[PDB]
Amino acid sequence: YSTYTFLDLNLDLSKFRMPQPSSGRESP
Amino acid sequence: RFRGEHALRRYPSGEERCIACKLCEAVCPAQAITIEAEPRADGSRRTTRYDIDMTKCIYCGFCQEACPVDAIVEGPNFEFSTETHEELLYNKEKLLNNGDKWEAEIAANIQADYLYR
Amino acid sequence: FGSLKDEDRIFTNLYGRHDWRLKGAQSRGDWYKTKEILLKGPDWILGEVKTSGLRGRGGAGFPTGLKWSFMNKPSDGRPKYLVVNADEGEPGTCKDREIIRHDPHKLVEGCLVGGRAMGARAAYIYIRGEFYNEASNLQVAIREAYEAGLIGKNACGSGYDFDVFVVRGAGAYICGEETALIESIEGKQGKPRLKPPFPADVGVFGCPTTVANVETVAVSPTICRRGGAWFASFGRERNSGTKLFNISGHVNNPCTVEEEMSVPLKELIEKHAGGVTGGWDNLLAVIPGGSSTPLIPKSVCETVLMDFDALIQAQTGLGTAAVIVMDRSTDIVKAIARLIEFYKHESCGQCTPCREGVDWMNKVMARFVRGDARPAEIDSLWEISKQIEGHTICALGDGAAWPVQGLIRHFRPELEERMQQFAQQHQ
Amino acid sequence: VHRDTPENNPETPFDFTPENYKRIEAIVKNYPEGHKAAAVLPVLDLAQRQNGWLPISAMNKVAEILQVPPMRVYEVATFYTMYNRKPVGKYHIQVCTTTPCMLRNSDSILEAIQKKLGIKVGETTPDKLFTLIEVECLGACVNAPMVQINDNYYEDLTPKDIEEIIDELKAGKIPKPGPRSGRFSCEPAGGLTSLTEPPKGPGFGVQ
Amino acid sequence: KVDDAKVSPPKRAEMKTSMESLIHHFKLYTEGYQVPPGATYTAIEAPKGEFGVY
Amino acid sequence: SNLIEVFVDGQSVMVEPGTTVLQACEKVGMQIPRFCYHERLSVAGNCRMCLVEIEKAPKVVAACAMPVMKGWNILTNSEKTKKAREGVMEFLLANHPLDCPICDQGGECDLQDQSMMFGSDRSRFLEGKRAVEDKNIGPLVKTIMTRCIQCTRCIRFASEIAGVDDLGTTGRGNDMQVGTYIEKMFMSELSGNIIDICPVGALTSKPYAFTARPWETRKTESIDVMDAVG
Amino acid sequence: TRPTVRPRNDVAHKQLSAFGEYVAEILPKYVQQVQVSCFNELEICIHPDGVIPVLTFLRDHSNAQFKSLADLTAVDIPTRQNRFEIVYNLLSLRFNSRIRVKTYTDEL
Ligand SMILES: Cc1cc2nc3c(=O)[nH]c(=O)nc-3n(C[C@H](O)[C@H](O)[C@H](O)COP(=O)(O)O)c2cc1C
Ligand code: SF4
Ligand code: SF4
Ligand code: SF4
Ligand code: SF4
Ligand code: SF4
Ligand code: FES
Ligand code: FES
Repeated sequence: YSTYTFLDLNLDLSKFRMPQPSSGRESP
Repeated sequence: RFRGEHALRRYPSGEERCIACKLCEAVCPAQAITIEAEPRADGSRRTTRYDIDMTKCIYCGFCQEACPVDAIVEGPNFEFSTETHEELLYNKEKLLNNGDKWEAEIAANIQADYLYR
Repeated sequence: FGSLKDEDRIFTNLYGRHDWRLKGAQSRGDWYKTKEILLKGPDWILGEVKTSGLRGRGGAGFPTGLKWSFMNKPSDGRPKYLVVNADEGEPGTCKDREIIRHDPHKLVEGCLVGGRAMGARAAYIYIRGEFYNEASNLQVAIREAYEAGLIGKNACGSGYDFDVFVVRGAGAYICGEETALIESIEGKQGKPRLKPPFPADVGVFGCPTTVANVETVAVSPTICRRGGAWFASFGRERNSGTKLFNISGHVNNPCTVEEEMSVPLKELIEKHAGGVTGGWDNLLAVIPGGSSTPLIPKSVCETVLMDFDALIQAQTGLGTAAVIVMDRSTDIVKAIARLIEFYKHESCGQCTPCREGVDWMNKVMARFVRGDARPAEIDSLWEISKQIEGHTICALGDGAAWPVQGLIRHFRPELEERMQQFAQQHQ
Repeated sequence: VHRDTPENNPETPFDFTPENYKRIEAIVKNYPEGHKAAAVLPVLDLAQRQNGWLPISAMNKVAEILQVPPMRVYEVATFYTMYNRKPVGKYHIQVCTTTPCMLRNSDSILEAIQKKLGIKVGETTPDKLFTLIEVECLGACVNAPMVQINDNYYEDLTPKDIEEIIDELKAGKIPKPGPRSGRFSCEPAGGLTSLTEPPKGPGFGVQ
Repeated sequence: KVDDAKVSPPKRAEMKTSMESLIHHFKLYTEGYQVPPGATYTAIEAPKGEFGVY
Repeated sequence: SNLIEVFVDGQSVMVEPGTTVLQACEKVGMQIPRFCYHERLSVAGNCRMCLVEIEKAPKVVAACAMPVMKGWNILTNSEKTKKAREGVMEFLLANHPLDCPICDQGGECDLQDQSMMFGSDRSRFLEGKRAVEDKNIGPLVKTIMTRCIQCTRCIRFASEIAGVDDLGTTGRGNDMQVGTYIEKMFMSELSGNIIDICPVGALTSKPYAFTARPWETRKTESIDVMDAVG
Repeated sequence: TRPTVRPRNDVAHKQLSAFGEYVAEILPKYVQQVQVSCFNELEICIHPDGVIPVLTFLRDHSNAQFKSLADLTAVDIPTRQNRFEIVYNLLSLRFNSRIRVKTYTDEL
């Protein structure tokens, strides 16, 4: 229904609330 | 199916049917044939030197039967016998004529014979 | 199998559909008891599904119960993830996307409750982007709950909680295999790897992953919520459970229904709701699998129950869980070519048997249908199909021949007479 | 179609709106670090969106962002389907034709478009706004020969009302991306009722 | 001809269209057959007497 | 002390824990036919011309990439293997147009010294044969891509040793080409060395282009001095 | 297999196993190897000492006639460390068979 605008979907609640990430390294 | 003096055909408007795939050279028992290709100007390949020695050739019928593009063909003319061994060695541009002197002979034999083999 | 059913009550494994789409407390069914589950030792969940022993909905055997208590028992240096197909590859499947469309609140739980068994770290899902509208909403469904503090990083009551990162594809078949999806989750071109590296639980993103399916991780929480002793309800001592079938291609009202195992196809097709074509005299030429099983004629199929191993009794079984049939006007030879013309477009193209080996058929199948040069071909075309089996990496080849392999079986003459129909015509 | 470019827009040029550089912060945040190196699937497609089909300078651009040699992009855009390398119309429409969609005669919702819309298959309308294709394996075969427009889908269609769905779209009207007739959700009808209930008085496997 | 075609050349209808009919006509006019090792002898009745090949 | 014994064709042989079938079955003197495998490069699986047949198991494995466990009986020659290696190399002669008179590799090629010895006899197709189109790279590599058995031995080499990453795989289904999507010419040192790699005559050398076929020559070893390493 | 492949015959291969079994039996001072060519012919590997001796036994007997000498020949092999080779070849008119007698040598 919103053709563009994945933004807040991706960047609003997800951006702050996707902790940590640690995710490590893999420098390589 | 007779065997004899050699030729090199060409299609309708002429291509010098030989592609220089270096075969009629490599099945030759006697090793008469000698071939040197080198890429022609457009980029389609053809020959430069092609020499059948006419003393060594043992008349197999191995060089009529290995050519996939179906160029080189043993003619049915026993015209021969010149007086100097400096001669019978052939170049390319002796052959073609000797094979364009009669193509009414040749082009009407194969279409009798080619249905068997 | 008991009474030869497979009934449907309001007691089923799926909570609701037309009731409440949006968020909340999971007003009745869902998100009920959590902190008690997770706080007990993880392997309590492992093997506690064995009371059911779900075969899995991924189109195959290999019960889901084993592979999770399978390797990924230990852990060393590197995180573990979850990749759960949402994709549909098979024509007429349609089972998926109905789970997500009106009730997303289930699966975000299905991972969190599920992922604890893996001991995993993060949660990826995957969806064909060809669904733009419905798939777009999960993020809300994620947010509308996750925002409340239901997930992550401790939520709830444990020291272990982690969120779910949606992704998308484009022209994928990629769910056509694991060890492809975990490759195009990465961003390479998707050519599925060799199957035994290190099979799919060693070689992975950077590090071991497990590829689940939708209702394999969807129904797990509710089967660990209650379980039993009802976990095994219908179906014989081998296959047990109640899965979803979605009927398509001739019926009165083709639509999904929850139906347990061992249901015969002659009552099931007719029911839910009608048989609207001829319940008989429409010849009922049937396809058990979506694309993965060849025809059955009017023979024992109609009495043949839909239990898995019951189908291996016939010349082909089906794990796909879909139904497509025919009646009269549809010319099978005409109607199976556009099942093959499909395969030619969805194949990776690495392997020499698959590529250049499917077209050899697809190029000839437009001879038979049109009607065209003589038999004794059929005898060869069978051998081609017999010649691609151990020769391809993925299953798409092993799923390439069966439709043609099982067309030459079960219908001899329909071809033989048509090659005449054009033979007499030529005359 | 051919997969080589005859030097169309090597420098088109092209660039992302500064509103979009704040999302690409979020995308890469998904993945772990050092392997990041391909977010390409959303990031390359977001670029299609800002534009509406991506020229060859779009394929070269993201490489400067993602530091991968840009034959590790031109590849990925020639594998999948959804991306459109050549230009397109305002509406890029699909007719599902496959075994199930054939059985319900998708040809119905297909041609009778040429007599209405007046163009061939695989050809954009002479101006812009319309083109025509067909594809396989999307959504449901439980519905009629369903049809896709661009971001939506019209389930359970018939030659009668699709005359409208195009023609009301030529007017600029957008007619409800759902299975307009029959059952709205694709309901069983035959046990649809069920009377939803709470889960049978839980406390079950508490043990 | 012997049928198996590794030891016989093909016709001029066959070597001239399908594929397999060069690589066995174009490796058959450079090297020969591959004939396993080991010795034979043989003999016939030729008009004036026997004829050997060892 | 860290080795396995595995019976190749009913003969015991020792192998370090983690050599593949192919590196074992070489130790006793056999070549499983090879297309995508090559020593100095990496390994992938997309030829399917080495199918060894393992003992007592219905599937047929592949002897390029897969370890060898406590002793199998690695059975090379039976009526099962010979059912495959004959059935692949009739596939990759489906499209391989009717060159060999003039394909300049016509004396070494490996659609030739396999498919007499191993594999098929005659053909059943009978009509078909895509022909794609070539392009150019530089004034060395001459490119007719009509052939390409598509081992992908030229590609894993660019990203590998000579570090220039250009060549790619563009397409899906029966049609994928190889050469570069844009018009970029591909030129470096050691990258004139490809034309040992490609097992059939796709990539053939420019200056040499048409001069002699390789049963006539005379190999007299030598040493190159323009520079240090010789 | 039948149509193009040369049909074999067993009987000829059973006897020429026997009759050649025991000419390693009764002249072991000389004969050092014997075998059966898959086409039903024999090869007797004999030391260079017996040449006049062995034939003379093959010259007459009631169990082996071998009166007709057909083909003497040679082969010369480097990397056999004793270069040349002889091969005698003898037909026994009564019993219809060929038995060849191989004897090595050098130049000196
Ligand atoms: C052409 C093709 C399409 C497939 N499509 C799907 C799919 O859409 N969803 C899915 O879960 N598995 C699909 N699979 C099969 C995968 O193997 C399966 O998902 C995977 O084995 C997970 O099985 P499990 O989770 O039930 O154990 C497909 C396989 C093929 C060959
Ligand atoms: S004729 Fe046949 S053989 Fe003689 S040169 Fe031309 S091609 Fe080679
Ligand atoms: S004619 Fe007889 S001899 Fe002269 S070349 Fe042809 S084959 Fe060799
Ligand atoms: S079949 Fe061969 S090619 Fe088609 S996908 Fe599976 S592996 Fe890749
Ligand atoms: S290239 Fe390889 S295959 Fe193609 S013709 Fe020359 S040899 Fe035969
Ligand atoms: S060059 Fe010929 S063989 Fe080497 S990879 Fe490209 S196509 Fe496959
Ligand atoms: S495949 Fe045509 S709609 Fe599902
Ligand atoms: S040789 Fe078998 S994988 Fe390439």
